[PDB]
Amino acid sequence: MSKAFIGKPAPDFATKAVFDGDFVDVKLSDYKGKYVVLFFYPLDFTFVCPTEIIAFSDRFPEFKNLNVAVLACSTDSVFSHLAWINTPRKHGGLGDMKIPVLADTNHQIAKDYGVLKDDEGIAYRGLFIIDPKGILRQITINDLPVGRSVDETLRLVQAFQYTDKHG
Amino acid sequence: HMSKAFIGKPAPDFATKAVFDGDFVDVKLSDYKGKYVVLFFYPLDFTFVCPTEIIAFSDRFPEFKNLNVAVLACSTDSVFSHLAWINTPRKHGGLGDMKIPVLADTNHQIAKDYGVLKDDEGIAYRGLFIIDPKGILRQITINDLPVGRSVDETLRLVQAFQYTDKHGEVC
Amino acid sequence: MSKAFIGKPAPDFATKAVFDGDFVDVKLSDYKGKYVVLFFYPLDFTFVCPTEIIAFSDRFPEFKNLNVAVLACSTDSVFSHLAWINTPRKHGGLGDMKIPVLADTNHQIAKDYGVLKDDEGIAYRGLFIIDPKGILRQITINDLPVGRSVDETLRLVQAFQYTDKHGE
Amino acid sequence: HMSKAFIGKPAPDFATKAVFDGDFVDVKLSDYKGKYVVLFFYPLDFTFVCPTEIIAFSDRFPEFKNLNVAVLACSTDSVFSHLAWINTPRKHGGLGDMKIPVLADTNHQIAKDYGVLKDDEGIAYRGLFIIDPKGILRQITINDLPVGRSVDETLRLVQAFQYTDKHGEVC
Amino acid sequence: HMSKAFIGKPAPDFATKAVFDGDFVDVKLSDYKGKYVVLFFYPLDFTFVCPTEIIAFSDRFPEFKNLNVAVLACSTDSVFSHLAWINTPRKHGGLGDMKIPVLADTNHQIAKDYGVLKDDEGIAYRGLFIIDPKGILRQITINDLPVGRSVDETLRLVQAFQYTDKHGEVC
Amino acid sequence: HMSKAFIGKPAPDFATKAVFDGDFVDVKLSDYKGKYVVLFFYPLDFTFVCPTEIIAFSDRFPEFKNLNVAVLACSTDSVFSHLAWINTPRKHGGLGDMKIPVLADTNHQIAKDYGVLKDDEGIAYRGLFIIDPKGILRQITINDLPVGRSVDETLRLVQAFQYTDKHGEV
Amino acid sequence: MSKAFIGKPAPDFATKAVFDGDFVDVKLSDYKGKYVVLFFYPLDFTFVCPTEIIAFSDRFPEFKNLNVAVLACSTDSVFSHLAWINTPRKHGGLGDMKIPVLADTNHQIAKDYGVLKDDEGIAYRGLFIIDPKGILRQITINDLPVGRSVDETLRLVQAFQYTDKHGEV
Amino acid sequence: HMSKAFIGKPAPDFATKAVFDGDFVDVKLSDYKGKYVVLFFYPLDFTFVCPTEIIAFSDRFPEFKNLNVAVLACSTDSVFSHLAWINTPRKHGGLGDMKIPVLADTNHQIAKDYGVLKDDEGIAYRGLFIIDPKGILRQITINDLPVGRSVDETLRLVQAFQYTDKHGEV
Amino acid sequence: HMSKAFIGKPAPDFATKAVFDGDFVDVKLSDYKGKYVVLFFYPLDFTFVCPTEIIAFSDRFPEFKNLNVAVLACSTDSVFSHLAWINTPRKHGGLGDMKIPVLADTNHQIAKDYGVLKDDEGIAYRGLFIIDPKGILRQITINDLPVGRSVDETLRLVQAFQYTDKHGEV
Amino acid sequence: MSKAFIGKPAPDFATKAVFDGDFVDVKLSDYKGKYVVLFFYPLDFTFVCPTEIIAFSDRFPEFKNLNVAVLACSTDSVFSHLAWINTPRKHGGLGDMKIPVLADTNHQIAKDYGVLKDDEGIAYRGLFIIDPKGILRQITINDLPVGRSVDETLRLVQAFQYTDKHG
Repeated sequence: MSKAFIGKPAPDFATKAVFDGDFVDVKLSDYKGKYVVLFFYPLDFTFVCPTEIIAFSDRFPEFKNLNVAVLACSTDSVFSHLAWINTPRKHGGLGDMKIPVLADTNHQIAKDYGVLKDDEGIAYRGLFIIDPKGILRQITINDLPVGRSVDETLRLVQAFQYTDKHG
Repeated sequence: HMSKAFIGKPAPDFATKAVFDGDFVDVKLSDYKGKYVVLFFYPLDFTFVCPTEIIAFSDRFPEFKNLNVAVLACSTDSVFSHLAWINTPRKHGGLGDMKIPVLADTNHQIAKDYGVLKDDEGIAYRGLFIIDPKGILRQITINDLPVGRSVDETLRLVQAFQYTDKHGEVC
Repeated sequence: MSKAFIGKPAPDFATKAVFDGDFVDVKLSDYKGKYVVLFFYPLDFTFVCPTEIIAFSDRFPEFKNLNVAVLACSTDSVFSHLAWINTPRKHGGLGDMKIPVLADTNHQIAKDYGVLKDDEGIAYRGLFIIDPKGILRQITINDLPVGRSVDETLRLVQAFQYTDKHGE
Repeated sequence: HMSKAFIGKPAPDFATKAVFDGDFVDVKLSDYKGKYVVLFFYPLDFTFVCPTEIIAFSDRFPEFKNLNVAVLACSTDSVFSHLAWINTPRKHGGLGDMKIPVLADTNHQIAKDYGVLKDDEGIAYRGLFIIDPKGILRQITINDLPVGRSVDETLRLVQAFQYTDKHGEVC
Repeated sequence: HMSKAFIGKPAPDFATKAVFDGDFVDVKLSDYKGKYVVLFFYPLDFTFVCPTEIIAFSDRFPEFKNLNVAVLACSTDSVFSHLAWINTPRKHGGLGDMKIPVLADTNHQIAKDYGVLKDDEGIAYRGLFIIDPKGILRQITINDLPVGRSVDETLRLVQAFQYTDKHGEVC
Repeated sequence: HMSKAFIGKPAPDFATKAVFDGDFVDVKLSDYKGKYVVLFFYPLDFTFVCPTEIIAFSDRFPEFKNLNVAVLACSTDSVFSHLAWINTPRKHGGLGDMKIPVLADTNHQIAKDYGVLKDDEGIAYRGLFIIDPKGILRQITINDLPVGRSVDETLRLVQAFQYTDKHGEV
Repeated sequence: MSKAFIGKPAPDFATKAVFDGDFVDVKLSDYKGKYVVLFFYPLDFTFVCPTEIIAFSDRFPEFKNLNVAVLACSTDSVFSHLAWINTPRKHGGLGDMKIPVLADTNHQIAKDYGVLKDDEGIAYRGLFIIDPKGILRQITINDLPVGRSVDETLRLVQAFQYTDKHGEV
Repeated sequence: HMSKAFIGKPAPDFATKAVFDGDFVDVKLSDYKGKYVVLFFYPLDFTFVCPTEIIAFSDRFPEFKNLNVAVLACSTDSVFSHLAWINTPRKHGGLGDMKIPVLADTNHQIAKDYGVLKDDEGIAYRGLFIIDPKGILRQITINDLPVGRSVDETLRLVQAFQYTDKHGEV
Repeated sequence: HMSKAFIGKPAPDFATKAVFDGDFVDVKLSDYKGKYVVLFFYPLDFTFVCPTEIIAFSDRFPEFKNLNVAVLACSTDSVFSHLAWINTPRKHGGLGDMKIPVLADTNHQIAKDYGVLKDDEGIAYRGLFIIDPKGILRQITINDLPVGRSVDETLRLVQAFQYTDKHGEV
Repeated sequence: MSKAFIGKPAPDFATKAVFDGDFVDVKLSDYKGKYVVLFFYPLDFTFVCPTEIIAFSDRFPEFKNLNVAVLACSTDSVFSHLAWINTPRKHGGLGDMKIPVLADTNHQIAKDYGVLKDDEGIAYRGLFIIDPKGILRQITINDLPVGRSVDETLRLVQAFQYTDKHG
């Protein structure tokens, strides 16, 4: 099922996303020549404040500084994404997002990356690091209750960029 | 993979979470034994197109309740997505108060079992299904996305089924 | 197994039919460029007066007005259809029919549209709306005891014709 | 799919609805144990050519009754179709009064079990079968559509079987 | 092994040795292209049962020839057996002079293809088949062993197929 | 479909009708328990070639009887065909008076079980089989159609088997 | 798995054999144009006198006169064949053999002719007659205790050669 | 062939030999019921690259012990290879004293079951897995060979899992 | 078909006839429960090359007997072949008097089970196998046909296994 | 699963090895025209002194005198090979090895030669003799507790060389 393997071309994806309040098309091949952090989350509009997701948006300047693209993804629709983005952060919404938020209503991307929780049709808290040649370098999958660190993600990305150059 | 919805056969069993009265509840088909059930699907929460079609079944639910009929809405959106759209006032394009349960089918299992899943998109077609007190499927309606359903026609069908249940065919 | 899927080309059919008191050949490809309503009924010569079938015939000018063809179908033969057509409505017959009545004695059409009641060799009360390009746009299937509405059928066909041009 | 009719083997069991004396009745093969049965098939009700062949078996049924032989007609048409054709006067190409049961095989099951179904049309070939008191198939006759059967020949075959049943072969 | 004989389908092809006019000949179904063919089976040479049934088809062959119809007898006995039986005087239970070919089906292939082989004995049932000028099977008759066939019925069937080939069905 | 005849294994069981002394009789393999059996097959009744080979086994049956040996002839022809050939005088190519049972195998079951059936013709090859008092198959002989069998050789074989049963080898 | 059928091509065979004291290659195709008698025996060096095998060698001139080849065969090796041939008949050996003695150490030939006694890896006393066209004409298989006759073998071959020319009597 | 490690499902069970406190022991996963387990993989003993990553998890084991968490290292090298590396001083590129069990997966079974085996080389990728007190897999981490793991991050994860086990989300 | 000889696994069970001390005897593996067994194969009786290799195992059998070790020779030749070769003087290439059983593997079952059958020829390669008191296969030796085995090496091996059975390694 | 059969081309192998303190590539085809002895051992760094392995290195001149290549192999890595080689023999190491020591971390070679002990991923003490044409001539497999003899190996190789020339 899962097509995500270390040292192998990262599973190709093409889907609709919300970026800068607009519906856009996002392909993996668009980021050829750059590092890519693809991260998944379970559900739009959860009761628990989406601080971990917001953290990746607020701190995106640090990733752009490193020439690194960051993509969020869930099994919710683009319409659901836009509504949550249009919900103020003080009301539990996402607010302004500086990164594209991908819709995976297909489940195809979650399936290809092996992060789909089958019985619920939601993605586990997975994070993947793809290099400029489209090769999968890192796999991170968390159970639903536990989020991810921007610091750890930056550590990983920089170490991979370093070792690409110096070994 | 395969549709399990056949006229004269037990309706595909379903068990999922739903929003009713602003709360998350568990809904099973077996909950409605002894009662007629109208199960209808819609594609997507938060669409820019007027949700008047879905709203009509909520607003006119007293007419269904008077016939002792349960009405269930269902999409592949989550229960959290449903609640947020329900909490959006109708002037803002939201659903407002819903007098019927809105089922979450993030699983896709219900849409698959009723044969209404549009595979390439993970959304349900505009399907509507009538299930009798014994859990037997009596009516299948599936519309392509652009065209909505009529409450009047749905009411005509369910009343015709209740009648013919007791007296055979009308002439 | 059923071949009828929304958004997919409608299951092709070719059979004999009674139209205007004669036996004719009817093919789906004959209706290319037009909306088509195909509806099924269980049996010729039932004791229950065939008012729902008659309604589609009587109100056919409304469908012709919208450039829509209406086809009736059962698993009875054309000979059975013709005899029922030659039976006056006074005596429970169909009378004059303004729409073709298709014969599906081999059951292939009912099977392809998923409306065959296997144990009886009769079709459930199915109705299908096919667009000018031959694409299936609507599925309706009723259990035997419940008929269909011409008004609802007109609502659906006009809504599809409209959304084909304008969107919503 | 497969014919079940074999000489010297139990005749394919059948159970279906029929028209007899203007009424809908149930007919089972087991009803005729201890008695010879002639079961014959015809293609279509309301045929354009006069149904003289079928009528002959009805008109001459007293000759079968005197030999204690039951005679059954069968087609893939419905029981409602049969009744209407029976109610059509013989002057107008109808069957008129039938002294024998006319079986409905809308299933195609009986025609299939007897291997007389013309698949591409869902109609039976002109088959005739003679079944003995023990339910054993003794004779198979199947004609292509255009050619009918003889009551005289059927009578010859049946009384020959009855005769050989207690006296052995004839010469 | 199963029957290949189906109404409206090409009659099972056959090629075997036969006795005709006191000599061994080769017979193929294709030899009779353009003509109606009656192929009939009988169980056994040299039986103590009066072979009048087989002889009737030979004695009355001129009536078939008049109609341009070929008649073929066949059993699972050899050509050598056939010839010896033919050379036995009728008054000693022989066939005597035959006016029709008597086919040998020792390897049972023909009886199997026509579905008339009584498996436990390696003999044919009293089957008779009518094949049209195009090689299409039009009629199937299979009798249990104790009851013989009628030349008159066979002539009726053949003339009816010939008649209906030209005109269709008539009153 | 498949031959059941194997040396050292129970000879394929058979039960069929036969002509013996002008009458129809039932013949079973089990009828010959405690006795040697020579079962031999031939292709066809009423051939143009004189059946001297088959007649030899009948004419010299006393030699087999003296050794307590049963001899059985068999073909795919019916019991009615056998009788008619038996009633045909030897002067006219018939079998004449037969002193051994002539088995009918219209079934083909016996010829198939002994692996002597010529499939394309539904006749047996000239097979001969020796079966001991315990029903165990001791000897297999199958000839192509043109060549017959020897009574002397058959007697040599059955006597050698009867001797070996008591004494062992040479 | 027996490939031996009357009226069908005789199972092809190719193996090592002892002929005139030396190891040779024998093939069925060598015999195209001639009748061939192939016969099997169980074992070299048995306590039972090998008169049955010896008889086919001693009387080989009668076969050669009729232009008929004779082959003996067992599952023993060509080495034990030679050793048995080099043993005087005096001491229970074969002595000089005038016919090839094939070694079927494979069991392939015994398997193909349906004469292999599986549990023991030895051949039953089978004998087979093959015509000039390679067609199998005769099958003979004896249980171990009973031998075969040269006279009967000569009768069979001559009758096949005769019928080949003239048909039946 | 196939990975058996799935979030929310029981962690792939294992029994293998390990070096613990300079001695050979038998380690079973079922032994750790009631405790959180961090299982991490490394490619090879005796690499020229400093084993600072593996050393960190041993040096900082008191932090895991205080959280009642077991830490297990694993590679496809043998226990004899492990012990020789442990007996090699850190100043000579060895591991020195280890405070955590070092599992031997010469079998490759554990690396296969956790989907971390680099097939063509018979070495494990830098995988790390968190297994709860009930044996349920809660976290999957797999790094390409060139990049190491963080004890701080590992500590963050396990504490968050322990925390939400009692309280739910923030 | 398939070899069943695996180190550390129960040795393929065998049962056949053998020539031993002027008689044909039955030999089974189970007869040797409680002692070491050396089973060795050779290609052919009556080869032109002196069987010095096979004779050595017979001549030096007292050395095996003193260690409580049974020695068995085996080829695909029959007991009658074995006997005749034993009856052949060593001066004329025979085996002469044998002090060990020579097994006959005529149906090839043993050679197949030990994976030493040269299939195209129906002969065994020069295989030698050591089986312990419990029936466990401890050693596999297979030589191509031209090269023989050493009694000294076989003695070394069996004594080493006997020793380590009680002591472990040095 | 074993590909090792007498009289058939020896299973091909290509792997990394330690030779003269360095990492080298070893292919079977490198030894075309020479006899090859390939022998397997279970484990680097065992408590039992590796005398049998050392014997094949110490006595390699005798093999080279006969134009015979000798190769040792285990499922251990090239890194632990080197470390064991760099351990003096008085401390239980291999010391100076005059023969290449192959790494079979793959298990591929051990599987191909039918010497892998599956439950442990170690090779049995197998020894194999391959001729100048690449044909397998001899199979030796010992259970773990018992070692190989250099004298026997030399006897076998010389007997094979001898019969190659004289028959």
